[PDB]
Amino acid sequence: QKGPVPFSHCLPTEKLQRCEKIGEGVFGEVFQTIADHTPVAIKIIAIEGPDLVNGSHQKTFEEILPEIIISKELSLLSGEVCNRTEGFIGLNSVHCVQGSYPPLLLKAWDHYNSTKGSANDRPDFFKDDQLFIVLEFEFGGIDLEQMRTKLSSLATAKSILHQLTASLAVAEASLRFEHRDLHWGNVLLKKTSLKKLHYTLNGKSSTIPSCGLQVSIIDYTLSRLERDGIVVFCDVSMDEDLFTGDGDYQFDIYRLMKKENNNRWGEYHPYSNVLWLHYLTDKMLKQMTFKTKCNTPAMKQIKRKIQEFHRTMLNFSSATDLLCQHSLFK
Ligand SMILES: COCCOc1ccc2cc1OCC(=O)N(C)CCCN(C)Cc1c[nH]c3ncnc(c13)N2
Repeated sequence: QKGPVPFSHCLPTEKLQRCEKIGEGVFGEVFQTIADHTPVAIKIIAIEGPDLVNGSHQKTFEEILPEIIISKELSLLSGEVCNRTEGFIGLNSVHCVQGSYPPLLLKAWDHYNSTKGSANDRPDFFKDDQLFIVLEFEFGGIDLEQMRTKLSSLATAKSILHQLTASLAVAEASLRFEHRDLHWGNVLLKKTSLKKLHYTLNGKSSTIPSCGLQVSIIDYTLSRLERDGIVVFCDVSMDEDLFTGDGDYQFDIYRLMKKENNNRWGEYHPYSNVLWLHYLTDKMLKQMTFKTKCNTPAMKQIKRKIQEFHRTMLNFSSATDLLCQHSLFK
């Protein structure tokens, strides 16, 4: 395009100085910083190099592009008309950067390592020819897993499920979207002053009581969508390890997706979104713990309705089917 830029292009000194690490994986470090008084999240991925990072080869640009494309398409839903949702993490910009890792980022990396501990290599070995993709996203808050003991009540749980269901439905309708890896580390929660959140599905607008939280979906490692019959997806048909996990219902969902799609990952099977929503519902009922339990009639009723959702939702064919037809959302 206009060639790689230096890190200073995306992260000028003041923005670098305000970086705090907030997350990691094999193929991405994520930092929070502040620009124009506003928090943002910065995801940085080393690309195109020959050598190992975090135990695996670096993605090429062509290998990571699908996930950037998916990010952008889902972000763009916030500005659409017939199918509109703000429930995917908003993408502000994408740059290809060249250079050694900024010493100021290493300081932030070290602080996270000392306090939370890292599975990753200390990123101090990259040379001045190293390419990276730097993605700036809106700040989404903290993941659901990390909020295990932090939510107010099962009313909050209902809002979260409703938000996720609406977002996935809008994406099914617009993009024939499947998330395919929507475990509780990929659902982000942040405070909102809005009492109700707004979405539009096939031209019909409606609202969701927020309970003070806004949900953002993240991580498109395994996601699938299409436009004009061009399908963007991660082909895991030859992956062995993804389907052999144990110890958590999460790992059954990979197997159940493979059963549903006959190991054909290019196809559209929006049932996979139902499977993830059931897994999240299961987490809400079994692993989340709330500050206020259902100590009244109205609250014991919400508990009952979420229990019924758990028992019935797998008989729906899509997030769209669930949103439009399930008694929980009436
Ligand atoms: C090619 O990229 C496609 C988009 O993928 C992502 C966008 C935004 C993300 C995470 C994304 O993928 C997963 C990933 O990179 N991790 C390091 C694991 C999760 C780290 N989170 C939870 C850190 C986090 C906390 N508050 C946030 N506010 C916004 N975005 C965040 C985070 N992460």
